[PDB]
Amino acid sequence: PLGSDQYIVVNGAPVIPSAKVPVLKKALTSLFSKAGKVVNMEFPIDEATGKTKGFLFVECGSMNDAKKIIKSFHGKRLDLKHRLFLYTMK
Repeated sequence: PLGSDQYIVVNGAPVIPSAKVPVLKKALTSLFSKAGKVVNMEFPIDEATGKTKGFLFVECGSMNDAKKIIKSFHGKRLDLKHRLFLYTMK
């Protein structure tokens, strides 16, 4: 019912306003889905500025799904200014 080690932390992700999260979320999900199974993605928001904190959390539904995403996306360039870094959230 409940899984373990399926949560992963992502760093180096675009810091954008809240209204632009839906688009980015769908884009990142489509990307990560290529390598692993994605269940839910969260974009923590900074109350002070109304923008994302730059990092996010990804629930993959299973352990090996989270590890295949980390292995495939860690240290990769999302774009010019952004380079993603992933690791399992203990």
